[PDB]
Amino acid sequence: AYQGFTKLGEREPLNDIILWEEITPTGHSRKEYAPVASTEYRVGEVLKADGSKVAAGQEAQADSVCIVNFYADLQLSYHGQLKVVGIYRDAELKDLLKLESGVDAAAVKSALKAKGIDFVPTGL
Amino acid sequence: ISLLDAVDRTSRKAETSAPERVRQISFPMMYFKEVESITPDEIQGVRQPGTA
Repeated sequence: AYQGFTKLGEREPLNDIILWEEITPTGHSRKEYAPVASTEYRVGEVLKADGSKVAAGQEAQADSVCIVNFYADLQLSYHGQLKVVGIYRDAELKDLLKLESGVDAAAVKSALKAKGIDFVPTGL
Repeated sequence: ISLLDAVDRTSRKAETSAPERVRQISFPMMYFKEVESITPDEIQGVRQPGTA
């Protein structure tokens, strides 16, 4: 190009972070959110109660972690569904968390641990 | 019966249906009684109409 390089984009993460979860018929660990406007969601980010992301300081909220790749502009999602869903109850997940900036991980994990979410150590 | 509400796929939530409703009733019924009597004083001496 006129810069010698063009990047078409990293692939968004897949929903492989779930290792164990309750398999109740109506969904035990899955909770349904509604997109905040102009907000992009990817699998692995910690979400507050009102669908928003956890920022610096407010690590205590940490309601759930997203498991879908919602696209904000067209209001649709990774699999074509109108809502964003996260894991918010007892489950075991890989610690591939996406945290904003300033949000330490120890406080976020401790808040999630009190809610039954366990993080299996992952390695690469 | 009712219409299903759409739910999203990834959040595996569903719907359920209400059970049946069974009751019981009973019925009372009317009783009718009629009494008539024949006494010879209504036959003795009386004349059959239409006959001389």
